[PDB]
Amino acid sequence: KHGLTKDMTMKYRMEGCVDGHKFVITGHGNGSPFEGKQTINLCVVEGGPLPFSEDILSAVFNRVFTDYPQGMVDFFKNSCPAGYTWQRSLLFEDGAVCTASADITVSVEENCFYHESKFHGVNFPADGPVMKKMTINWEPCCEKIIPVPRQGILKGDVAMYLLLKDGGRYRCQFDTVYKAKTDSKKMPEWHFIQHKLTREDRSDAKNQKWQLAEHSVASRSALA
Amino acid sequence: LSKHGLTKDMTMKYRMEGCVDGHKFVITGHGNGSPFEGKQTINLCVVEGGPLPFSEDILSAVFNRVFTDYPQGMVDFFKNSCPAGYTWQRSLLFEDGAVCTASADITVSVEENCFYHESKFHGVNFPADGPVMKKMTINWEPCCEKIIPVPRQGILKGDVAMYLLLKDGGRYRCQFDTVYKAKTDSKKMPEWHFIQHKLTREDRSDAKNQKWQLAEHSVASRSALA
Amino acid sequence: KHGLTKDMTMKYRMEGCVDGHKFVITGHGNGSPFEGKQTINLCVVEGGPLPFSEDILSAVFNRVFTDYPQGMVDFFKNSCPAGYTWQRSLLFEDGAVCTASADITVSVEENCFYHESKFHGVNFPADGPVMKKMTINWEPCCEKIIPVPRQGILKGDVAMYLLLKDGGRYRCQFDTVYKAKTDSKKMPEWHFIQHKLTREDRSDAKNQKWQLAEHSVASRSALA
Amino acid sequence: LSKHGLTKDMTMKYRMEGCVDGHKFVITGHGNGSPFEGKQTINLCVVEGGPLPFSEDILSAVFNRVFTDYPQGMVDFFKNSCPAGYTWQRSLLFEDGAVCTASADITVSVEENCFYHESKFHGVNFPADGPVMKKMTINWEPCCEKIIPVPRQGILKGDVAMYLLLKDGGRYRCQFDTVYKAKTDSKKMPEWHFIQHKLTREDRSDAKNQKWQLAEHSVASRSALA
Repeated sequence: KHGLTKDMTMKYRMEGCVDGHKFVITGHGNGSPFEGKQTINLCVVEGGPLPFSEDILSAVFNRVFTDYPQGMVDFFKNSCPAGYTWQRSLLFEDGAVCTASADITVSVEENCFYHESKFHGVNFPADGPVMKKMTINWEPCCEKIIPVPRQGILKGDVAMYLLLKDGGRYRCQFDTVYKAKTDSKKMPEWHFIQHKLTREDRSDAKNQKWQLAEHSVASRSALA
Repeated sequence: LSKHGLTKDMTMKYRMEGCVDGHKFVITGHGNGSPFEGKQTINLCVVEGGPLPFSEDILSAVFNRVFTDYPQGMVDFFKNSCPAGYTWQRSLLFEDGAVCTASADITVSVEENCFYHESKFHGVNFPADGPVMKKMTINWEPCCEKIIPVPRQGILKGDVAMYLLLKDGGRYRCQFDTVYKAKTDSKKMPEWHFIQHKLTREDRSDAKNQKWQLAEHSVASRSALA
Repeated sequence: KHGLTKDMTMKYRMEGCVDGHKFVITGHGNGSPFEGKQTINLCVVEGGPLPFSEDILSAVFNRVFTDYPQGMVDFFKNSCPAGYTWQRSLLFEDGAVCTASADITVSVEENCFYHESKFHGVNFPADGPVMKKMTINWEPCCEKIIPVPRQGILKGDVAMYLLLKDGGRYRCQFDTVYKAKTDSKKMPEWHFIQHKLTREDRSDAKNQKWQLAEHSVASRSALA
Repeated sequence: LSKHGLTKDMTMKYRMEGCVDGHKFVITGHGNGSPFEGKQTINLCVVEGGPLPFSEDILSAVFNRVFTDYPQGMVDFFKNSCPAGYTWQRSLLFEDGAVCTASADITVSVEENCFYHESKFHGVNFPADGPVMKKMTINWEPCCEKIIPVPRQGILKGDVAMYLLLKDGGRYRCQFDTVYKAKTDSKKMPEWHFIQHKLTREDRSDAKNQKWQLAEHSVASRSALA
C-alpha cells in the first residue's frame, strides 16, 4: 500500500558544488522499503573526476528505506506516494561545513522513486582527509529521531564518523529536519534508526562511478 | 572470574564538589546497585550551598560505567579496571551556550563491597532566563551513547547528544564528550559499541535539606545491522 | 592601477536555496574600492517574495572594497583584475546553517565588477527571527584575517550579530576562506577588517528589492 | 573621581585552584600595574601540583578588566564596580575538542592599594598528542574582543576567537565566551564596544619551581566606521 511494493526502483539526480567545484551526479537504484534495504548506482556526469572524497555525499541518497517495526508510526511511508523532503547540515571536525537537501517522490505507475538533491560544501582543508581522499566508509551509527508535534516535522541527530585509510576516524555532526509534503494525521514518538551505509568504487576509464548499499532499521529504547 | 572484586549487590558513597556560576556547593550521598545488571539507585543530599539556585539535573550524569550490563562476548573495559577502578572527564555543551566540565574517580573497596566516587563539577554561563536557572527541567531522555576505542592510548571516548525534558513538554539539548581511562593497563580493548542509558530523578527534599534520588539502568550493545 | 579606478560599478547574480525555496537575485552597484565603500541595489527576480529574512544574504555581495592603509599588503586588490573567490559557512545560534560562495572578476574595459554567488541555507526554525522576519541589520564588526602562507590563502573569522526588532541580537559565526585566482607573490600578515553593512528596503508592488551599503577598513593591532 | 578606590599604580595578589584532566594544582602570585593605562605585570608560581603536565598558556587569561584603558566618553563598567569589584565566568572551547571553564572574583583593598584575585579553572579532554599536552604553545595572539551589554540583567558578555601560536609557527584556536558581573548595581551601562588585548608570557622557572611572568596591555574602543 502507500504507492509502495516490496521491491522498487529509484532514479537519482544531484547538483552539487564543493569549494567552487561544480558537479552533477545521476543514478539508479533498486531495493526493498520494508526491509530498509537499498543499492544505489551513481555516476559523475559533470565535473568528474571529483577532487574531494565522494564519501561526503553518500548519505544524501531516503528514509522510506527504513525497516519500521509493527506498532511504530512510519512518518516516511505515511508520506508516500507524494513523498517527503529533508534539509541537513554536516559539521565536520576540521571546520568544513556542508548543506544538503532532497526531494523524494514515488511514481506509482512506474513503481519508482524520483530523488532530486542539492549539496554545497565549504572549507575542506587542502591536506585534510576529504581532499587527500583518505576516507573508506562511514561507520554504522544510531540516529535519534525526535518529533516536533506542533509543526508536523521530525528532527534527526547523529554524530557520524568517516573511517580513514590509516585506521583513524573523522567526525561529522548531522542535523536533519524531515517534512512530509502532506501533513499526516499521525506523528511518531521519538525513536532511533540504526544505519549502515557502504561504498564500493566502480570507476572505469570513461567515468567515476560507485555503488552504495544501505540498511536502516528503526527501534525504540531498549530500556523498559 | 572473581578478579574484578565485585559482587552481585553493592553499595556506593559519593562526594561532589562543585561551582556553577560562582555558586559553591558540596553534595554527598549513598547508593546501592547491581553492577552486572547495569542498575543503580543513588541518594544525594546538598550538604553545603543548598538550596541550589540551578537545576540539579545538570549534575545527574556525574554519579559510574562499572554499572553497565555488558553482554557476554564484549570486552567490559570498566569492570576489567576493577577493583582499582577508573577515571573520566567530560564536557557538557548546552544549546544556549552554557558549558560545564565534570570529572570523577571511581574506586572499589572490596572489603566493604562499596564504591567510593569522588567528583568535581564546574559550570558557567547558564542564562538567567533559561531552563536551568528557572528549574524547568524534569529528566534526561533515555539515549544511545557511542563508545570508541583509542588503542594507541588505551582510553575510550564517548559521544552522546543528550536532551533534558522540560515542564512545558519542550526539550533542551546538551552534547556530552567523555574520555574514560582505567587506572591500570587494559591488556584488552573493546571494539566500538553503544551503551543505551535511562537515568531518572525523583525529588525528596523537605524543609531541612535539598535531597533527591537517581536511578540508572544502562546496557551495552553492538550494531543491530549485519 | 590593477584594473581599478577610484570609482567603479558592479553587476550581481546570486542563485540560492533556503529550506527548499529557490531564488535568484540580480543587481547593480557603484562604489569606491580605495575608500572601502559600496552601494548595492538588488532585486529578487525569481522566488520572490522571500519567505525568510533577506538580511541572511547581505554579506555575500567583495573585499576589493576594503580601505587598506599604505604599508599593508592588499591581497584582494593584488588579485585584480582576474579577481578572487571565497567560501564561507554561517553558523547561526539556533542551529541554522548556511553555506555561501562567490566569484569576483573585474572587466577593465568596462570598469565593472562581475560578482556571481551561491547560497544554501538549512534548518531555520519556523518561529525564529529569520522566518518571522524580525531582523533589522547586522551590527558593525571586527573580522580577523589570517594568512596561511604555505597555501596562498587567507582565512577570516568573525562573530556576527543580527539586530532584532525587539532590541535583541541573534548571533552567527562566519568562517571564510579567501583565494586569489592567480597566486600572488606577496601575503599580508594577520590583520583586522572592520565592517559596517546596512540594508534599506526599496520594495514595490512588482518586486522585492533593497539597497545595501558597506564600509570596510583594514587595520593592524592597536597595541604596540 | 576618587570614588573607584583606585590609584595610578597598584599591586595585586593571586590564588588559583585548578584541575586539568584530573591533575590538581594551585597557583599563587603577585602583580603590579596601572589600571587606567590598561597595563599589568603578573608573577605566578605553581605552589602545588608542579610541574604542570599541560601548557600554562591555557591559564593566562584568567589573571582582570579593571586593567583596561577606557577612552573618555565610554562607560567603564569595571572601574564603576570598584572598589567592591566584579566577577566573571568563561568557557574556553578549543578546536581539538578540549573544553575549559574558568571563573574569578576581583576585589580592591583600598587601604593596601592592592587587588585580591581568586580564580578557579577546570579543563578536560586535551588530546595527549596535541599542543597543550606537548607544551608547544608560545603565546596568545593579540585579539579584538566584542563586549555586549545585557541591560535587562546589568551584565556584559564578551566574545573573542583566540589563537595560541605554536613553536612550529602554527596556530591553535580557542573560543572564549565570558559573562561579566559587577558586585553591585551599575546605574550606568556601556554601549557595545571592542577591547583589544595583548597578553605575553616569559618563562621564569628554575630547578626549584615552575614560575612565569605575564604582561597585559588592553584598550577599549568603539567602531571605527561612521
